[PDB]
Amino acid sequence: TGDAKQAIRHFVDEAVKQVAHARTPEIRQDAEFGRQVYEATLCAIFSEAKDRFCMDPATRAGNVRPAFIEALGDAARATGLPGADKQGVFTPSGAGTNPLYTEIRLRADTLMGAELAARPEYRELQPYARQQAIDLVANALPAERSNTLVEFRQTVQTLEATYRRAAQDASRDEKGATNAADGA
Repeated sequence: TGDAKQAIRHFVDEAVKQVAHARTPEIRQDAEFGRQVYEATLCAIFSEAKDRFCMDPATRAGNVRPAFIEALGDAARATGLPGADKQGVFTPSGAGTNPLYTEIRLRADTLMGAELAARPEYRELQPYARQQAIDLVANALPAERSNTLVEFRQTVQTLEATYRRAAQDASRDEKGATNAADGA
C-alpha cells in the first residue's frame, strides 16, 4: 500500500494469468485468431499511447503531442501495422479494441482502486501487464512478429519518458503570472 509500485503491480500479475490461461487454449487451437491479437496488441498500445500522453494533465497544451503522434506513426510504420497514410499522418484506425488487457484491467481495477492506486506510481506501471499479456500473443508467433512487437513496445515506453522529460522542463518555465499558456 505504501509502495503501489510493487503492490498494486503484483495484483495485476494475477489477473493477467487468469485471462492468460482463459484465452490460451483458443490460440493453440487454431493459428489465426492469435495473429489478430498481434495487430490489436499494438493498436491497443497506440491509441493508449496517444491517449496516455494526451490525458496526462501535465501534458495538455503544447506538450510535444504533435511529435509524439508522428513518432508513433513512424514506429508503427516499420512494424507493418495495417493502415493508411492520410495527407501527412499515418493511422491504422480509431482505437484497437483491447479485449484482453481490458479483462485483466477489470479484475485488478475492482481490487485495487485504493489509495495505493491513487499515487502517480501507476504511471510507470504501464509495461508491467502488457509485457505479460503481450507475451501470450507472442506464443502464437514468438519469432518474427515478436521481434516487431517487443520493438514497438520498448519504443513507445521510451518515447513517453523522453517526451515527458522534455515537456517537464517546459512546465517549469510555464508557471508565471499572466499569459502562462492561454494561447488565446
